[PDB]
Amino acid sequence: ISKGLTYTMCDKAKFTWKRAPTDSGHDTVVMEVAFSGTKPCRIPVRAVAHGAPDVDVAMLITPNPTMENNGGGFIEMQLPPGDNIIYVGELKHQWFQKG
Repeated sequence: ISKGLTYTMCDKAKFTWKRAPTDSGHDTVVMEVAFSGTKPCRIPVRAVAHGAPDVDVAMLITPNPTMENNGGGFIEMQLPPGDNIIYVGELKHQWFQKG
C-alpha cells in the first residue's frame, strides 16, 4: 500500500517483469514488477532514450514507485515518442513509445 517516498533503493538484479512496459490506452507507459530482494524498497526505475543510456526520460504519472509485502511493483510514466530502453534496476525492456 504505502508509497515510500523515503524507502531505500532495491537491488538492480533481483527483479522480474510482472507486466512488461505497455501503453495505458492514454499515451502513458504502464509497467509492473516482482522482486526477490528486501521488503520494502524503492524501485530503481528509468527510461533511457535511443543513444543515451545514462539519461532517464521518464516523467512519472504514478508516485515514486516501491516494492512491498502488501502490494507494490506498479509504475506509470510518460516518455518521448521513439525507442526508449525502460529499466527496473538492470532488468530492461525495449519500449517503442507512442504519443
